[PDB]
Amino acid sequence: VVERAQQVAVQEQEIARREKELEARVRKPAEAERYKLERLAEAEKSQLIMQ
Amino acid sequence: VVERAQQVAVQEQEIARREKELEARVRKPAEAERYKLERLAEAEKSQLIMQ
Amino acid sequence: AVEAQEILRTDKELIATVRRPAEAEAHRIQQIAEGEKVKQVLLAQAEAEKIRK
Repeated sequence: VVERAQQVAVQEQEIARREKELEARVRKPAEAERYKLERLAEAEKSQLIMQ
Repeated sequence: VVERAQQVAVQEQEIARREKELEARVRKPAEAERYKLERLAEAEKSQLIMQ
Repeated sequence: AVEAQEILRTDKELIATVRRPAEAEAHRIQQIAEGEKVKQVLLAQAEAEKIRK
């Protein structure tokens, strides 16, 4: 009982660890990829219009 | 007779043990899967509408 | 009581395992969809003005 009643606190810390790690490894790369796509698309439009 | 009249108490504890264990291994995973499906479906709708 | 503590532990574990990754996946999909939509709109505008000129 003691083992499990402390593994619950282990998971209580794990939820916030997953919050931070998942944010870092998913949300920020998605934002960076969106910005990259935006800029490359803008460059492609700028090239195509004047060609 | 004594053996069986105490195995009935063993099963009396077993019914509540099955209550708790079955809840943990069925109901909570079902709720989590429902939430996952809800969020993924919402994301798919959000992507499809704007595409 | 062992199983009750297990219920709490598995609730938190399921949260950390599937509940938050689902939200992160939703955010990723909507961000990438925004990027793709902007790219397609810009490409369509470029093609349209190409045709006009």
